[PDB]
Formats: sequence, C-alpha cells, structure tokens
Amino acid sequence: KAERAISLLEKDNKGNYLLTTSQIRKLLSLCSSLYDRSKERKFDELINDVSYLRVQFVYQAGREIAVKDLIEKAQILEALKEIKDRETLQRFCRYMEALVAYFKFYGG
Amino acid sequence: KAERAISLLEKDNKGNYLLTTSQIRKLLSLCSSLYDRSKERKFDELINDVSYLRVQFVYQAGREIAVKDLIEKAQILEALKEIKDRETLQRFCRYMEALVAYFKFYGG
Amino acid sequence: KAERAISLLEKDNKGNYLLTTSQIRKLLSLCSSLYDRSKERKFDELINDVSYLRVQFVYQAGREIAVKDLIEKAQILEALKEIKDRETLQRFCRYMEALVAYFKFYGG
Amino acid sequence: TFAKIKFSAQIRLETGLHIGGSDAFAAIGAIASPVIKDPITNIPIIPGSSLKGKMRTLLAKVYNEKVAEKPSDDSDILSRLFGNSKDKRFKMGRLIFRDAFLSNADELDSLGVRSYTEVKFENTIDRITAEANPRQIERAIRNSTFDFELIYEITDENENQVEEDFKVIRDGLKLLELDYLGGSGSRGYGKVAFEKLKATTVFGNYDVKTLN
Amino acid sequence: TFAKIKFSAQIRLETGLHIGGSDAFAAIGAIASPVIKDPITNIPIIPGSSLKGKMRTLLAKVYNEKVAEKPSDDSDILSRLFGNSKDKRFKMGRLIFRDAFLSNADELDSLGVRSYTEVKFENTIDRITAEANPRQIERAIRNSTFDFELIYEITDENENQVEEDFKVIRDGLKLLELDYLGGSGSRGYGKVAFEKLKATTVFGNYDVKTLN
Amino acid sequence: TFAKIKFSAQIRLETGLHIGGSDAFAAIGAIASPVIKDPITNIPIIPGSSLKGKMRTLLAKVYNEKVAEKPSDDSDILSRLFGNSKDKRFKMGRLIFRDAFLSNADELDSLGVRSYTEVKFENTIDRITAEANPRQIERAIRNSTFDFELIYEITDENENQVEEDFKVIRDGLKLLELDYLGGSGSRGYGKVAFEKLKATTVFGNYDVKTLN
RNA sequence: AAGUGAACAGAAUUAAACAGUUACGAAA
Repeated sequence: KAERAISLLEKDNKGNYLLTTSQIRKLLSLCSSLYDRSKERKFDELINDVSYLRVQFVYQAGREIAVKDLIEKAQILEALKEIKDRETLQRFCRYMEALVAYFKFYGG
Repeated sequence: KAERAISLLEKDNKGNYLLTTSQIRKLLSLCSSLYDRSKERKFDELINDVSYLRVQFVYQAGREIAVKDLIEKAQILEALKEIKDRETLQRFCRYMEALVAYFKFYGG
Repeated sequence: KAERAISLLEKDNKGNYLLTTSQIRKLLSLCSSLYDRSKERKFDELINDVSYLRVQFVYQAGREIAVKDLIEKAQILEALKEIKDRETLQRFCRYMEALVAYFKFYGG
Repeated sequence: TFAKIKFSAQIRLETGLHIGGSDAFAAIGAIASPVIKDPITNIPIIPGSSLKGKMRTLLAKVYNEKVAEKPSDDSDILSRLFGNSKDKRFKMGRLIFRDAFLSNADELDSLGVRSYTEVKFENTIDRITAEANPRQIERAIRNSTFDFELIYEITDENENQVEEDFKVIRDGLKLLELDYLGGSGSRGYGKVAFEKLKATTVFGNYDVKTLN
Repeated sequence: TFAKIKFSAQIRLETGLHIGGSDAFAAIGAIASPVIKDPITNIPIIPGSSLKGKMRTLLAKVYNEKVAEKPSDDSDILSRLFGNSKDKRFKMGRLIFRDAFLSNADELDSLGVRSYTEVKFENTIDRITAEANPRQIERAIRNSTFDFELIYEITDENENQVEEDFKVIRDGLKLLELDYLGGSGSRGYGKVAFEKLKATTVFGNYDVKTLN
Repeated sequence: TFAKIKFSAQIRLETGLHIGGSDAFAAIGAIASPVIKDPITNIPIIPGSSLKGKMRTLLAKVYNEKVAEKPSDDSDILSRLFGNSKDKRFKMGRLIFRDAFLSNADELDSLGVRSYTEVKFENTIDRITAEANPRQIERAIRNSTFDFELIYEITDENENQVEEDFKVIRDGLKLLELDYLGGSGSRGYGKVAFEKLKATTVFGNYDVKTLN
C-alpha cells in the first residue's frame, strides 16, 4: 500500500520534474470529493460519479506526456475495475495520496 | 456504459486515423451544451434543441465517409429515440465522452 | 529516549526560530489521538490510521523548510518501520513529546 | 410569565460567501482555504459564532451614544440582548442562536451537482509586475436555505419592555441583509437574505402578536 | 447617523469579454480555459473580485501623490474606500460590491439564441513561419446586462465629506467604461457600460441628493 | 494629466474580404467556412483580434532596426503600444480596440437585399491536370461602415512621448489601407479604408491635440 | 481532398498565534 509506493514512484527517467501539484488538480479533485461522500450514503446510490471518475484518467492521459508515463507504471486503470464495494473504494482513495505526497518529497 | 466502449472503439480498420479533433468541433458542441442546460429548467420547455440535435447526425453524416462509419458502430441514432425524460437524457450525455477520451488513448 | 532530546534538538543552525507551535498543529494532531485509542482495541484492527500517519510526515516535509531539517535529524521516518506491536507503538508516542518541550524552552 | 419565543426563519444565500474553517487539521486537502463543514457527514454547516458577533457589531454603531472601547461595555439598551461580562446586574442574555445546517438537500441532488463546495481561483498584482503569487480560495453554493431558529425568552420581570425589544431584533436582521456575513466579504461574497420570517410559541405562555 | 445608500445600476456589456475561471475544474467542457459560471444553474455570472482590483488600480494612478509599490499603501484619500492592511485607524472598507447576476434572460430567448458560451477561433503567427500553435478561447454573449448593487454606508463620523465621496465613485465608474474588464481584454473584449446609474435609500436615515 | 483619448473612425470595406473566424458554427450548414457573426443576432461583426496582430506585424518593419522572430521581444518605442512579456518596466498596453459592429444595416436593408454573406464559386488548377476540387468560399458585402473606436490613455508619470505616439498611430492606420486585411488576401480581397479619422475627449483632462 | 497536439514563470504571502472581573459558601 504505502511501502511499495516510495520505490515505484522514484524510479522514473530524467530529473527536474516540470509537472507540479497544481496542473493535476482536475483528476485529483473528484477522488477527494468521493471518499468523504461515500462514507455517508450507500454505494449503489451514486452511479453517475463512478463512471465519470474513470473518464478523468483517460481524457487527461492523451493531452500531456507527464500523465501517461505515471498511469502505466502505477497501474491506475487496473484498480478501477477490481473495486465494486463501498469498503473496497475506501482503500483506493488512500492509495491516491501516496502519488502526491511522495511526488513532492524529492522536488516539487 | 464505459466498459463496452473501450473495446468497440478500438476495433476498427486500418491504423493512422485521419479524423483528427478538427472535423469534430461541430457535433461535440451541442452535446456539451445540453447536459448543463437540461438540469436547470424542465425538459418540456427545450423543444428547439432536441429536434435540432438529430439533424446534425443526418445532414453532416453524408458529407464525409469518416462520419457514417463511426455512428453506425457506436449506435448514436438508436439512443436518440429511446430518450424522452430529463433523467434519461443525462445518461446519453455521459456516453459521448467515451468516444472522445478513448479515441486519443491509442493515438489522437 | 529523553536524554538525547536536549542535545540533538539544540544543535541547529541560525538562531531566532521562525516556526512556532501554531503552524505544526497538523502533524501533531494524530500523534496525540493515537496513544489514547490504541489501548482500548487491538492493534491489528486499526489499519487505516497507521498508513495515514506516515503521509503527514511526507506531504508537509516538502512545503516548509522548517520541517525537512527536523525529520532528518530526529530520524522520524526510521522509527515508523521498526514499530509493529501495540506495546512498541506506545514508546514512539512518548518520543514525539520530547521534541516539543525542549523546543519552546530556547525560544517559541 | 416565562415563555420560549422561537423566531424561525430561512437564511437564503443570495451570494456565495466564505467561512474560514479549521486550517491544518482536516485531511490532505487542507489548502485552498478549508471551509468548516459537518464533523460526521459532508453537508457544509454555518457556525453560530459568526452570527452573534456580527449582529452585535452592526447594532453597537447606531443605537448608542459612546464609542465602544472594549467588548461587553457599550451603552445599556443592547447589553442585555447579547450579554455582559463586566456587569453585576445581568449576566445571561436573551438571544440564543443555532448552528444552522443546509436543509436544501431535498432538491439539490435532483439538479445533479458536482460537489458541495467549489474552488475559486484568484490572484493579486504588485503594481510593478504582472501575475504574482497564484493563490486560491473556496466558496459555497448559491441560493441555499438554512434552518435558523432564534431562542428568545424573558425573565418575567422584564415584561414591560417586550414591544421595545421586537423593533431592535427586526432592525438588526434587516440591516444584516445589507452587509457581508462570514469572511472575505469585501469583494462581494456575503450579503444574506432572511426568507420567511415568522414567529411561534413552543412553551406556550405568551400570546402571538408579531410576525414579519 | 448610520445610513445604507444603495447605488443600483445595470452593467451593460457593449462587447463580449472573457474571464478566466477555475482552471482544470469544470464538468463536461473544460477546453481552452472554462469560464466560471453559476454553481447551481448555467448562466455565467461575473465575479466581484475583478470589480475591486480593476477599479482601485485605475483610480490609484490619477488621484494620488506618490508612486505605489504594494497594495494597501497608496495615498490616503482612497485608502478608506477599499481598505488598509497597515493603518490602525481603520480596517473595514466602506464599499461593498456584489456578484452581479445576468437578469437579461427574461427576453434573451425571444431573440433566438443558441447557447450562452461559444468558442472563438484565435491563434497566433510566429512571423518566421506559417501557422503555429492553433489555440482558441471561449467568450460569452454580447449586449447583456447585469443587476449590480453598490452597498454604501457611513460611520457617523464620516459625514463632513459625503459629497466629496460621491464625485469619486461617479468618476471611477465612468472611467471603467472606457477600459477592458476581466481578463485578456487587450484585443477589444471588455469595455463595459454602466446603464441607469441611480441612488436610493433602503435603511432610511439620509436624504437623497444625487440621482444621475 | 490623465485623460482618455478616443479615436473614432469608420472602417470602409472597399472589397469584401474574408476572415476565418469561428468556423464549423453556422445555422443549418457550416459549408465553406462560416464567417463569425453576432452571438445573439445575425448581423456579421468583425473581430478586434485580427486588427491587433496584422497592424503590429506591418508596423514592426519600419520603426525598428532589428528583425525579430517572436513578438514582445523587438525594440521599445513600438512595444509599449501593444505590450511586452519580458520587460519589467511596463506590462499593460495603452491601445484598446473594440469589436466593431456593422452599423450600415440601418439603411442597406431598406433597398431590398437577401442576406449579408454570400458564397463565391471558385476553383484551382494544379498546372498538370484539368479542373478539379470544386471548392468555394464565403465573402461579405461591399462598401460597409463600422464603429471602430481606439481608446488611448497615458500614465501621467511617463508623459514625454506624446507627439511621438501620434505619428505612429497615424502612419500605422494609413499603411494598413494599402494592404490586405484578414485571410486569403492574395487575390485582392482586403484593402480597407479608414474613413473620417478624428479624435475627441470623453473623460475631460487634456485638450484636443491631434485630429488628422 | 489539403502537418491543425494553448506556449512559457510564481503553486497562497506579510500583521496578530489565551486577553480579564476570580476562588472549601453555612453544622459537629
């Protein structure tokens, strides 16, 4: 969960990351707004946001080169299909924070 | 919705798609301006835009061979008749993003 | 445990510390809310707060310069891996209180 | 003698305002000015401390004859409405607010919204260069109701000044609509509007005379 | 004593402008800087933060005696109108703006319109070569109005120069009509036009002097 | 000291040119590049963005001595009129354009016309084969006026090149008349004519200096 | 039929971060 996220994210390519934490505030705004809402009501009620959450990881993956190189390595699209329960969705929301905190640990 | 769209859009013919994002800037504007307007007022009031959306898939479909081959495979004209309610129209607007996000995943 | 906290924390660099006790109320809120809760239930049950505690020492380490210089000297990330038992976690909760008492004695 | 008058109203936000919540205490999204919400659910709630301090501020500048140097010490006609910490005659006030919650969730989900609070992008100019320090804030939705209940009670002895106190509460609520509420309202974010201003009796000991 | 003067006006847009909303935060269409709109409906509303930073900038360059270098520090005749982060005499501002909403929707559909926002094709040429980087923008509608309200109030003591403040607000609003408002209005996008500039009294404590 | 000089002129189109505006956005058919018109009505309007990149390109060849490649990187006597994205001294521009609307429709429709934009039939020859590619374009009317106002303002402090700025604007507008404006101007479609070039004062702070 | 990939910087800062009227009341 958090042990394998410190080594896979560091192993990249050329240094000096030109991507900051402000240009990726589109695909990260729905994951933070879903964990706090799924803990109140049930999971079978919110059906319009689950299908729309997967689109953000595909539409934004062909408009920037600093996005496709991170999804294929961290395997984001694979975890979007295994989830199906409300308790399982809570685990994927905590793993997304590892790709943001550890990303600015070596630079910004 | 989003699971069957990743396989049907990929299965095409010859590679190197000539249909870029320039020739699709006409039919993708009315769909984006429909989901955000149908949620305010009622569906029975907007009558000049529902019938006008079907005309774009008939007149503009015969101007290029690279248009009819995508409508018949994605089944766009079939869903234009089943919709009749404001809640049903919101479902068809989310399916349009699958033909744009997944289209640039393999090329552009 | 508490004897080396008076020499390692005092040996720093330039005087007049600009960091007070109000800007560090984020990473010090989960340490006090963990020692008083791990004694009731078992340690194998709370699996969501343990992984989230390490995130606070990573996201807040790359934003302020007054955070990275303290974690590398006090070895905070090193003690997060040795702990694994409920009795061992009780010792780490007492070491954090030593870095705050001696910090306000020399300044604020 | 002793009654419990309740002034039930619906606070309709004609303009999205901002309320500074508990910074550096929430989750990973503690930036962009975190707005305080519900500690259990996600429905944004408005605190009652910002209402008692703002209503008394606008009231202590038109119904007085001396500049207030320190709190809990200004005139006397309004000190018994909110309280007084330096007076020896009266201590407990006669106005009790309530942390109103967003009760507009019965029809907000039907319109299909993204989130309860959005993030607005702003910046500033140093009057010597172009864009500098790209900051960001957080606001709420527009046209949202709130269940606001005013707990009013008399001390039996203060019975000959009932009609005089009604014109003060009505003047304070109407004047509050023409001023920003919360925080960062200088740019035009506050300005509330009390909708459906009515009164009722719960304990049942005093007649019903006022309404609007 | 304490009055609430309201300067009701209609901001008529003689030319469609562009305002950069929340980037990377929209819904179905987030291409070429999505313009900020209403969090409930779809009618694009103008933010009140642009009316405070632009009007103060254009006024601090004609009514001053020293070149300013940082905000909240320019002359003194206009510091009490917007605010001051250094002076201890006054902190709150006497001018309160409001997010003006588009009230022209009651008759806009009768003229036969398509949508509220359109995509304008505007790129650039690198001189040495042909077309390079075919970018685009997103503008609003043309010939639209906005119900803007200016909440003005005095602090009792600020009474011996009420007429001096009226000529400053009137000159500031008239000067804004001959300048672009919003963002990237250098290509002829802004240029507002304040229509029906009148004044009224809501609280009722001061007489009516100005009107046009 | 600080005035708002307005240059009111009438752009007369001697030949129906073509400007590639927001294409693929017409009524019942976007054929042959639909010319951008009014977003509310149907009167064709000219965009003000085309008058900024073409006038600056035709001017950055005579008032300078260094052939530049990227804009906002040339000299200094001409970069202030349009802006500079590198210099720290000045950032904003002093010239404000305006989307001029076709004001000639008040008397042209009385004569009896069909539409405002027609379709011209053209073709091309590859000089190796016969006639092929039956293409077509869309042009406008002939001899039409427009309301183009140039808003100019000084910064009071840097008031020295007053007479120097007059000879640049006058020469820039005269040189544009002898050159095509817009796209596809190689077959003799552009060539505008600024009729009635005058100046006036709207604010009221500086006397009328220039005129012709 | 006709190469179309909005480009490049700052990623929230400088005040103020417990102020006061004050403590076993009447039995063995």
